[PDB]
Amino acid sequence: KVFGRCELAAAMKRHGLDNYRGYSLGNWVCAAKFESNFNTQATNRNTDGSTDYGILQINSRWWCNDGRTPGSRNLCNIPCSALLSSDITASVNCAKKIVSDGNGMNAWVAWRNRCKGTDVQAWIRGCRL
Ligand SMILES: [Cl-]
Ligand SMILES: [Cl-]
Ligand SMILES: [Cl-]
Ligand SMILES: [Cl-]
Ligand code: NA
Ligand code: NA
Repeated sequence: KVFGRCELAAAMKRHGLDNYRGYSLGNWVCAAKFESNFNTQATNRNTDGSTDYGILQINSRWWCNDGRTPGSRNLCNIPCSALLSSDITASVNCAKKIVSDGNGMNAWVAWRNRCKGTDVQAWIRGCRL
């Protein structure tokens, strides 16, 4: 599913991401924009052989099982395919674990490089939330 901007903001808020670990909703929408262009089915292979899945491009190296990432973990206890669903519950619940792991949203390199420090509230501007 390819979400609209305000549609995704609303879904993320319904699933408890607004101000989660102190990160306002616009941070999460901005991260999703540059990780996946709001497409739940996005996948990308990393140079190390791991793969990133879903709206927030969560990595099979640590967070989900795809059966093809040697030496990896599955800390969210989900198949990576669950991160591709039109229902964002699995991605949100796993993102909550990731952002709590010590480095906040810096875990998402695209957030650090493209969202951090910017006017992220623009990403939810005008949305009925
Ligand atoms: Cl957009
Ligand atoms: Cl915001
Ligand atoms: Cl594996
Ligand atoms: Cl933080
Ligand atoms: Na990525
Ligand atoms: Na894994």
